[PDB]
Amino acid sequence: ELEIEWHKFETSEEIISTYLIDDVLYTGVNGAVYTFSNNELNKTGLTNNNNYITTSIKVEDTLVCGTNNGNPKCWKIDGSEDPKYRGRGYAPYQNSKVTIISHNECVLSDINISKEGIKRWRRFDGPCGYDLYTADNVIPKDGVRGAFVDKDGTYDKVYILFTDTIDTKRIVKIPYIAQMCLNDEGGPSSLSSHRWSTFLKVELECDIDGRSYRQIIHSKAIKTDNDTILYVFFDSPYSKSALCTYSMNAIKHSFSTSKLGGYTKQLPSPAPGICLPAGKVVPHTTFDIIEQYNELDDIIKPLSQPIFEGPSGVKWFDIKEKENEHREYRIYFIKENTIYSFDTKSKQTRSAQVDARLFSVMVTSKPLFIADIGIGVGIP
Amino acid sequence: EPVWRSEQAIGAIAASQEDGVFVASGSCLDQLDYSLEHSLSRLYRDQAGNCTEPVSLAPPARPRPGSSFSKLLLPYREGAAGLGGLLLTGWTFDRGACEVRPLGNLSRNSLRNGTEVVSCHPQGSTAGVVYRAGRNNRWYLAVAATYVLPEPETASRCNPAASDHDTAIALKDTEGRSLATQELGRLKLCEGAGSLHFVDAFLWNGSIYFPYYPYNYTSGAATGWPSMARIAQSTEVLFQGQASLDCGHGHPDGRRLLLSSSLVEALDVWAGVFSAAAGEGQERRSPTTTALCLFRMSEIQARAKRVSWDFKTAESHCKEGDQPERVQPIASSTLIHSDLTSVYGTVVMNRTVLFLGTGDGQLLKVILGENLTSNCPEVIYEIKEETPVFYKLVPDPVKNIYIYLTAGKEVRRIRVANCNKHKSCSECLTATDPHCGWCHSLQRCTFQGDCVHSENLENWLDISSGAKKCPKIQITVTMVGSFSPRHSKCMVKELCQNKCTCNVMFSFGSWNLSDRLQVFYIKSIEPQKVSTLGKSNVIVTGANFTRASNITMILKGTSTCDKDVIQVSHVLNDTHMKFSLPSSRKEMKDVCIQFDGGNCSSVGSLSYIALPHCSLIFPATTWISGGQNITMMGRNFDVIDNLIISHGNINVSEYCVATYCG
Ligand SMILES: *[C@@H]1O[C@H](CO)[C@@H](O)[C@H](O)[C@H]1NC(C)=O
Ligand SMILES: *[C@@H]1O[C@H](CO)[C@@H](O)[C@H](O)[C@H]1NC(C)=O
Ligand SMILES: *[C@@H]1O[C@H](CO)[C@@H](O)[C@H](O)[C@H]1NC(C)=O
Ligand SMILES: *[C@@H]1O[C@H](CO)[C@@H](O)[C@H](O)[C@H]1NC(C)=O
Ligand SMILES: *[C@@H]1O[C@H](CO)[C@@H](O)[C@H](O)[C@H]1NC(C)=O
Ligand SMILES: *[C@@H]1O[C@H](CO)[C@@H](O)[C@H](O)[C@H]1NC(C)=O
Ligand SMILES: *[C@@H]1O[C@H](CO)[C@@H](O)[C@H](O)[C@H]1NC(C)=O
Ligand SMILES: *[C@@H]1O[C@H](CO)[C@@H](O)[C@H](O)[C@H]1NC(C)=O
Ligand SMILES: *[C@@H]1O[C@H](CO)[C@@H](O)[C@H](O)[C@H]1NC(C)=O
Repeated sequence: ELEIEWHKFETSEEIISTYLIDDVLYTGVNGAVYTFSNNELNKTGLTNNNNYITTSIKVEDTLVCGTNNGNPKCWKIDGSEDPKYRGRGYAPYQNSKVTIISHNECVLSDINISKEGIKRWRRFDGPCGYDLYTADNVIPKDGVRGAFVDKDGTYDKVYILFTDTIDTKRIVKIPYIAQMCLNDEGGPSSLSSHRWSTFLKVELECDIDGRSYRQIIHSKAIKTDNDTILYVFFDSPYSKSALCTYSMNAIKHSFSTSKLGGYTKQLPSPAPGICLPAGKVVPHTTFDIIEQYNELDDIIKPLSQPIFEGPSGVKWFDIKEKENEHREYRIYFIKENTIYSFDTKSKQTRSAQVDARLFSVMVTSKPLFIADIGIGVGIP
Repeated sequence: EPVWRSEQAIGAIAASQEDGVFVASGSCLDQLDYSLEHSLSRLYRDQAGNCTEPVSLAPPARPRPGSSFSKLLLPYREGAAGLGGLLLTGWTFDRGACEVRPLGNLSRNSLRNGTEVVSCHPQGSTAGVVYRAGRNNRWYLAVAATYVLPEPETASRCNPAASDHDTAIALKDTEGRSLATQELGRLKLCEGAGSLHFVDAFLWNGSIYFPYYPYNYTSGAATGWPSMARIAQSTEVLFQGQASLDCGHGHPDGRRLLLSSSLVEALDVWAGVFSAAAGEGQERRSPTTTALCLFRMSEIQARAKRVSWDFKTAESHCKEGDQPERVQPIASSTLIHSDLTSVYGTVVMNRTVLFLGTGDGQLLKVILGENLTSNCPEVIYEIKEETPVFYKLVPDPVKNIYIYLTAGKEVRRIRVANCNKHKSCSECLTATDPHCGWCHSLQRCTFQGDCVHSENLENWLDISSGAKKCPKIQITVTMVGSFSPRHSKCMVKELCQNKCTCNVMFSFGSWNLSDRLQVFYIKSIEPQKVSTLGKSNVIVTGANFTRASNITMILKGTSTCDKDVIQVSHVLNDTHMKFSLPSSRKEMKDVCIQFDGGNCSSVGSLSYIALPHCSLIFPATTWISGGQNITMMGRNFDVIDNLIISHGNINVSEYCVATYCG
């Protein structure tokens, strides 16, 4: 059961992105950007030629970047101009799905940097160092589906989830998680000087009854006491989708200990995925290995629960820990027209119909649902 | 004539503005004084002290690209306010490493290192140029090289990672750590044409040009048109175009190798030495294989279309679109020649001077005319060993009357004008050599700096005045032209006057002047190696050699110099006739024979040859009885008429081929 109150726009404005910046909702739409907070929907127009606003990251001010008519360009929050004139790798050249995260002041994104569009995963210039980019064909043309930053004890690391499409005898999709060192310095050489030197990846695995799911929809890493737990949502070309959970501690341990797939010899002293003390640069042997064989000979198996299967075609999902109990969540996952909630404790799924073209669910303290009608806020 | 001999063949050479001449020979890189006398300093890149080439490099066919270990060597930032100049040197060793260093005492610490900057394949091409780019005008370095060569042995793996596999041009930054290349600061490649060989890189009108040509390092044959890739002079590669250069005029299959390049700066004219595949060393070496072609930089700048022919573009596929436009050289200037190896163009007194280096140790300069028409080249200097001139000539920066000719393993500093042979005005002024002018105070044809010691500038009469403007006697007699002093004394024989005054004599304070149909078949022609002094007797064998009155032989060596037209000496048997060839310059002239009337019958090539210098005598001593076949090793022995043994003379036989004979 769910009662949602609707703060709608004046018109049905095609949603293009939704972000949470310090419990303030930033809904990038065509034309303006909407700002939800305290049930207050402040719309701010920027331009309207094409200008699909897609990015609303926060570095120092929450700058907001869009694509004004095939030219990507940023702004300050209130339509003002960006001092640093950011905007190349911050917004796509055309309306697309993006993945752009911002740590302290360090923007990482998969957004296309040029017009042609070779897919790469980049960290842009800032406190971490100069720009970086993954070698080609590493990131699939579909893009990076999830990205989040997590401590590795002492060094920040960036994790990204994507779905590769291998094609040898038949096309097989494979879900991957990939780790990189947030403060990587680049490779050793001059050509490989702006390339990640700590990029590694493992296959995930979400099997239930011999049906293995392989297409990532969306991810979210909740931070708990002993470690953080990663919730992935897989879709399938069949009529099903499946939420799995993985223990980031198990993943980190696997990254640090497992062996590189296809590489049989002894791994060098600064082990490939390992972060390095500030200013250090990966040697050449380690880098040659880490670029040739960048996949561990392993497979991350999910936690025991909650694995569950919902409909096919879910688009978003967000978690909200129940205030009464603890480590028991309500996972609100959203389809084009129908809300669904799932309680990790009772393992029952509730549903609800809503006559709108939903786009996302965000959760700050109460699930707010971003649909083309406008925003809604939910109370059961 | 100061020479500096290295031990291994020169790999590169640059000349700093005020810090001497850097020469990268083997594993070691030396710096010398502009007089090429003392190695002021020296760096060892591979191993200390021992700077022998780690591996052996085969000096290949003169048309084929050479090989070395010092890919990049270029000074920059020199002549700054207080900042001492820098020298950027990139070697094959260490995966094609490149270090910035202070331009000066070589044994100082390299400021910034960097790996995979230059091609680490000793026979791979590399050409770089620094420039100003960025929001703060840093010094960037655009490097075009042959990074990936399909010759990797499992022992050592040069070829960079699979991401940087098809990289041709990269815009390194000389400030970032290890000379970092941006993501977009690199220009990819199309993998179909084999490899590319880049010859040069220069800036012109806000852009960088890379003259290259496709090439098969395995085969050894060009696989396409010599082209020029034009890139925007920025921080990220902005491919602005590519244009092929069509210098195959005067040769059947065309000239598809680019042997050397040079941008005539003040004229906005590129000048390139093209050649066709000359078999194996010299087997298809024709009278027209090499050709100096001049292109207007404006035409290349305008005709270069961004087509994905050799380089990947973001808007097409490899060779799935237009073909690059073929730019035509300045027609009135192309100089055909049997063996050309290097070019260097400059402008002095508003006249283009193109020094050229031939594959037989000649440095000969041409002076372009009014409509950039080439004159017949004067031979400036000749290397006694006929070693092929290294493909880069560097002008002395501190004395603009010298140039540093590199050849094999020897560098030397030679003047740019052999004006001591001119003894009069006209000889000094009709030759139209811009560097040379008449000098009254000395009364000699000399450079400017060698005779502007008298402050009255008109003492050193140059060519811009005109050849007629030297002093002469005019009839009521007077002096005409441009004299240095305004006071003289005339004396005729016997009226005398003084000064601008009035046998005839005009004496000055520093100098003086005084004055009182059937067929016609050609079997062959012999010999085919005539020495430079000509040959009195060249036998042409054929048929029906008596059914004709006026039979002529026309030799043409250089598409600019005139033709040697001669009549038959004494018409022998209707199968044989005999000619007499005069002196000429070392060349490989084409020989047509035109009978009483008609087209020329091209009998075949005929090469003048340098005089035979005598290297060594194998036994060097034999018993007074003699009879031991003394062996003499030398060069150009095949052209020897015969031998003399002077002590009384003794005629003795000879059994010889090109290089040696007993
Ligand atoms: C929304 O706009 C009103 C209009 O002035 C302003 O008073 C209010 O502070 C704004 N709230 C946010 C969260 O931007
Ligand atoms: C110099 O080093 C090369 C390395 O290949 C070696 O072959 C040569 O013998 C060395 N010469 C001396 C004098 O050390
Ligand atoms: C170069 O520096 C070294 C280092 O001390 C010194 O020994 C040498 O004399 C210097 N040579 C020149 C020409 O400056
Ligand atoms: C190569 O770079 C490293 C890093 O600074 C430096 O220690 C080393 O001296 C460099 N090598 C040369 C030959 O300059
Ligand atoms: C020409 O180049 C291609 C590609 O590099 C190579 O496969 C081929 O062998 C070369 N030609 C010869 C005669 O080897
Ligand atoms: C220099 O480049 C500009 C850029 O378009 C061009 O218009 C101009 O013609 C160039 N200069 C010459 C002399 O061609
Ligand atoms: C013609 O005479 C020359 C010598 O003058 C001789 O070598 C040649 O064999 C003769 N040929 C014929 C066909 O008689
Ligand atoms: C000594 O005799 C050998 C025998 O062939 C010869 O090659 C050499 O030139 C002679 N003279 C020397 C070694 O000075
Ligand atoms: C002397 O040697 C040369 C080649 O070395 C040979 O052609 C010649 O016939 C020899 N003479 C005698 C008399 O053996």
